[PDB]
Amino acid sequence: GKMFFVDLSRCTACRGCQIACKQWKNLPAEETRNTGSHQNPPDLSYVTLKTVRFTEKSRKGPGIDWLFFPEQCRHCVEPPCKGQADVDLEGAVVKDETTGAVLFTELTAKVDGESVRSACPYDIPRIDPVTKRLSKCDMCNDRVQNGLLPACVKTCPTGTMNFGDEQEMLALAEKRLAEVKKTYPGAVLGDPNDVRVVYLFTRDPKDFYEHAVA
Amino acid sequence: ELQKLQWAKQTTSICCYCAVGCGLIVHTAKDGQGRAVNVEGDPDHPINEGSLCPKGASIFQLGENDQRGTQPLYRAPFSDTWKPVTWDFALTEIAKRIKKTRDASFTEKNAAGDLVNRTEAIASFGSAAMDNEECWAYGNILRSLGLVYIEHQARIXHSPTVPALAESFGRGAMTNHWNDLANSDCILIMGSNAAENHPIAFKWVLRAKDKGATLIHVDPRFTRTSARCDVYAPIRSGADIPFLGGLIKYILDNKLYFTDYVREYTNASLIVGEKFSFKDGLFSGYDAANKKYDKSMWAFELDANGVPKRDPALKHPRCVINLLKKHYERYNLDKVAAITGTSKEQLQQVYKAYAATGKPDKAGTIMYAMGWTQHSVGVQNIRAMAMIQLLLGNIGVAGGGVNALRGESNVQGSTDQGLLAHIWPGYNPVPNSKAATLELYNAATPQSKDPMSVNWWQNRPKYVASYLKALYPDEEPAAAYDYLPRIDAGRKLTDYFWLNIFEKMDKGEFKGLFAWGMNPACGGANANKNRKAMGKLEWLVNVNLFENETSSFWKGPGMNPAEIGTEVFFLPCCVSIEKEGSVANSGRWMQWRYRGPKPYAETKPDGDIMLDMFKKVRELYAKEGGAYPAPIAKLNIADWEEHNEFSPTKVAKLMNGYFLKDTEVGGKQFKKGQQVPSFAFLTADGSTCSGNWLHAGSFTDAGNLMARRDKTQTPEQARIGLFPNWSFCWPVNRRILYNRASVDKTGKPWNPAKAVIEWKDGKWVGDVVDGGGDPGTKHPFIMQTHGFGALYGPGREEGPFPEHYEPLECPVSKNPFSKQLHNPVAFQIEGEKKAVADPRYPFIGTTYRVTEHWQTGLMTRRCAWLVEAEPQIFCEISKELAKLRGIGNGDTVKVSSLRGALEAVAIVTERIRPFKIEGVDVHMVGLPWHYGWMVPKNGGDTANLLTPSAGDPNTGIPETKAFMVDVRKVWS
Ligand SMILES: Nc1nc2c(c(=O)[nH]1)N[C@H]1C(S)=C(S)[C@@H](COP(=O)(O)OP(=O)(O)OC[C@H]3O[C@@H](n4cnc5c(=O)[nH]c(N)nc54)[C@H](O)[C@@H]3O)O[C@H]1N2
Ligand SMILES: Nc1nc2c(c(=O)[nH]1)N[C@H]1C(S)=C(S)[C@@H](COP(=O)(O)OP(=O)(O)OC[C@H]3O[C@@H](n4cnc5c(=O)[nH]c(N)nc54)[C@H](O)[C@@H]3O)O[C@H]1N2
Ligand code: SF4
Ligand code: SF4
Ligand code: SF4
Ligand code: SF4
Ligand SMILES: [Cl-]
Ligand SMILES: [Cl-]
Ligand SMILES: [S]
Ligand SMILES: [W+6]
Repeated sequence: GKMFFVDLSRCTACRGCQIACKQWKNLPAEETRNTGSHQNPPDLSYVTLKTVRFTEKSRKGPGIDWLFFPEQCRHCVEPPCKGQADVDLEGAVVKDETTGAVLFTELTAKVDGESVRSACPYDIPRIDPVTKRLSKCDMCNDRVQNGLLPACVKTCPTGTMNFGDEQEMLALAEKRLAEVKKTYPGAVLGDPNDVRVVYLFTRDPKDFYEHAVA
Repeated sequence: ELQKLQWAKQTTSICCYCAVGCGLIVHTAKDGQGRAVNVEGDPDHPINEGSLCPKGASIFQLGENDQRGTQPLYRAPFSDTWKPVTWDFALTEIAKRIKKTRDASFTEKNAAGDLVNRTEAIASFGSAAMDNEECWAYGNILRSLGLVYIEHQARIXHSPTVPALAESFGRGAMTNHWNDLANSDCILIMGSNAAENHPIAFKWVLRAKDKGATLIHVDPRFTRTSARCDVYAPIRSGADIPFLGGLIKYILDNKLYFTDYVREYTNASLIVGEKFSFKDGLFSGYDAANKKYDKSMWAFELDANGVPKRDPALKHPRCVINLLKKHYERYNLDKVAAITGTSKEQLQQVYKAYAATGKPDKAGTIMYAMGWTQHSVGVQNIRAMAMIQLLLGNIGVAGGGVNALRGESNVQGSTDQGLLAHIWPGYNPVPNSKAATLELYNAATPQSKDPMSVNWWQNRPKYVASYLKALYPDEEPAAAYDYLPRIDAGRKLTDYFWLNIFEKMDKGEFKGLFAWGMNPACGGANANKNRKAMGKLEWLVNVNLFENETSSFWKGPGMNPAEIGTEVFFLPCCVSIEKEGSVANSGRWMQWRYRGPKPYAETKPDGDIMLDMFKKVRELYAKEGGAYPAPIAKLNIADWEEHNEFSPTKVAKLMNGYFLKDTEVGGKQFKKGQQVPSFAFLTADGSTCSGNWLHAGSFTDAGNLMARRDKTQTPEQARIGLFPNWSFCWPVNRRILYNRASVDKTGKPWNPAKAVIEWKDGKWVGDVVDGGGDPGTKHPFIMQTHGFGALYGPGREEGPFPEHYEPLECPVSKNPFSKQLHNPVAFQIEGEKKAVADPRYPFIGTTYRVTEHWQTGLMTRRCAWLVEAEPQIFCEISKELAKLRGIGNGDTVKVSSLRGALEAVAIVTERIRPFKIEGVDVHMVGLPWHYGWMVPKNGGDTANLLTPSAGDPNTGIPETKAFMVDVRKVWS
């Protein structure tokens, strides 16, 4: 199946990926306000499948460590969300075994959405308060079936986003981790044997986001 | 097949936002017959390779936008409502207003008795957002109507770059191009936030770093750029010259300069006259009563042949390089640290890393933009970095140059087409009142008697004659010369520019304004003055995509529509993906783009709006007669249209030029109607037309070279990423300017692994050579009178070397460099109050951008995905200032200056720290200028309520990057 390798050592927080996800799906915008941060929307929601999270950490001397995290579903190799949805109604969460995508259907409206979110160790699923349907990143599975890159991977200007076959992408992830560790000694890959969205964090993943890793 | 893209036609386009020039793929429903359904990146484009930042990625939302104008609107005097009107009503009535105003204001002769043939009661602003063919046609319409007050974005953007780099190198443009950044060994980003404002540039920046480059960001703020650089150093707003002069001192003291490059290719050896001096912050020739320098005091000592004297031994005390060492000896690390706030340790670190590029086989580049230009010393900031690059041999080389990052998609092109008061297309000066004949106009061009000096501007008579033939093909150039308006020779040039246009408007001296693709109610410094001044117009024509703060200034904050007599016409134009034409990116790449969907609703491309309006003026003159109609009636507009609409293709071919008669030139035979193959084949005798000599070579008998999408490259070209067969760059496809400076006297590259040009088997291989001639036969800066990179540049209004002056509103009333506090010839308006070490306005104010919004936000405040990301005006402050003022993160604050005030959301961050200036912490307040009162709800208004209408004496750019403010918590 497929895999993303996300080299966060290259990310400029341009939010090209955040906008591209919405343009490809023609998703609506949220009502947002500035509460003292560039981050917005503040969280994933039913209409926001990817948001870039901004975290500032103090460093000695001028400047800071500014940590950017373009969050999305990790397309788990064995997704707990599906195990939980299947308790209430099969067919709410299905797999594409060719691409590796984990896919929510409109039958999510008939499962316990809060339980499905609770089952996700990455706190990814989001429920529509009106329909009770669940949404998240769907790996741009139809683009991928048609031999294209996911919208957020194609759009990325910096080579942060990478996509391809799992063997090539895990080899790339390990090669890049070894290089980036020359500058960022606490660099780590996120849950690389469990997920299909493999982040290279430049420091403790929890500094990027509370649910960055399981 | 993807359902979304079924039965949709694919076309290519170029991003309508920044001057990176990223490629797009547009899908249009019903095989081209419906609306856009998808816009994303062009995977084949050599600059972006399919990538798009959030602005390019949201073009679909801009184009398919229910808030867009649908048809013309009309606001009667004293009305509080728009009335929808027809195009025919709108343009018939606009023609009446233009003609009434022109017939009443037209001046044949000025008070001195000199011919000027000008209309002083109409001004025009705009626009770098229009296609190149539209910009060229627009400027020609305005000049045929007799206008001189013709300005656009460039004035308030990169205006100081042009004289700064032309003084230094001979041309004003960005010297290299985006792909070339990946060749650099050391990238200094300073006065630029490129990861936010040129995002796809960071593809190439990070590729440089992958290949071992050091990335350095010097900025008052820690930004999204800073996060990805190896070295981040703070600098106080307005303290660039201390930093840069300190690096000049460092390079000279440590002998880190490229000796042979400096001796041969710079003016280091030229001898400056005895009349040159500098004391206590003033150069020789200062006239205190008139606040002006006599620049004749700064002249070179000339030999008996009238060529500047040279001492190749670099020993004469009046050699440029010895006067340079003497000037910068004051810029020691302790004084530079004390005025910049930058630690001595970080100065040494940056200086060591950057000055290491003075090695012949190493290349350093500078990426700068508004952090340097938007100052009262903008020209001198840029001059200092140009001088550094010359000392280090970085000009003309791959991975080097001065990458002056242009802003709008076509601000390079709109400048090239002369939408500024002082220039015709192709940088031929607008005539002044003393140039009574075409002979007198041409006699002003400097000549050289140095046989190694190409002095290419000696070809100007060919370009002015070919331009006059493009406009008035039935007339001899000498006769057509009398049709075009002239500026008064007696006046400061800045009297004709943006800030003085608004001052005149506030005094009631303008009847009409075209706000053509600009939002001056938000984008102009001191926006309260602008908003009040527009109510003194009789009429305003606003051409734009949406209703906005300029169209609707009469119902803005504090305004009473019932007291405001201005008649307003709002004319809705097309978005970029709805028309065809070219845009010239920051590397001078002129890229052709195609229509996807038809124009939305009843919107029109600018070319049709301006052509239809002009034809209605011509028809009204035929009906009535009026003031000197010839320039209007005779203008060649037949060549601008096909099938009764504006023709991008025909206008582009006219800009390139064609032969009006069979001609022999350069011993080649040409036929009537053939395209001119390059500017080398233009003539002064009326045989050739060319709307813009820089375009001669863009659209030849071979076809539209701007439309080339060929990534074929020779091995030498691919090694450095020239892509010479991808689109076309002026001049004649020279991708890296000044590239003769990249080789020794035998034509061998300084840096063979990154050769730009190389003399191989009797020819220059690689880039197009910038100036023909065998190796060692010519000075490498062919557009300079004398041929050299100018370390000493005596044409600038405040002197031949940069010198630190504080911003006109500043936190200190001391200057450690000299007694002289402020730029002694600065552009300023008497009566306008300035906060100089005023405890009522104790904080540095500066304004800047975020990745997700564009310009005044007129476009992006309408795009819900971009508003979602950045919904409101914010105020960035340090933790230390937040503590001093009792401001919490997210609190509402009021920022105030002598000129206005506004509310914003506080962003309290360690990304900003105090600047320790002579031992005293100085706090800054940062604001984005992307917000305005019309939209969105709770978005906030323009930071330009706060900024000063004062700035650079060379170009009149306002000091929007360094002024003074207060901030206070709001309890609401
Ligand atoms: N996202 C985005 N991109 C854009 C635009 C946009 O609106 N949005 N506009 C386009 C246009 S028209 C232009 S001209 C370019 C401009 O691009 P930039 O020049 O990058 O734009 P700014 O953010 O205004 O200013 C750059 C930096 O100058 C710093 N600065 C402030 N004062 C000083 C000072 O005195 N010295 C120095 N050294 N730095 C200082 C600021 O903190 C800021 O980070 O961007 C273009 N691209
Ligand atoms: N405080 C402060 N002020 C600044 C700056 C700053 O850094 N700080 N930046 C300065 C700079 S560098 C610049 S360039 C100026 C920009 O100032 P303006 O040009 O006034 O800004 P906008 O109008 O927002 O942006 C350009 C306009 O182009 C219009 N447009 C887009 N496509 C078309 C088209 O096809 N035709 C027409 N007719 N219009 C079209 C858009 O709708 C938009 O209104 O602001 C300057 N002002
Ligand atoms: S597009 Fe790439 S660089 Fe920009 S925020 Fe997303 S992952 Fe980071
Ligand atoms: S893979 Fe597709 S659905 Fe997922 S974040 Fe990227 S653009 Fe959105
Ligand atoms: S990240 Fe969560 S929602 Fe996505 S596949 Fe894994 S368990 Fe399911
Ligand atoms: S705004 Fe500039 S960097 Fe972003 S997509 Fe457009 S041209 Fe490229
Ligand atoms: Cl899904
Ligand atoms: Cl109305
Ligand atoms: S610009
Ligand atoms: W600009």
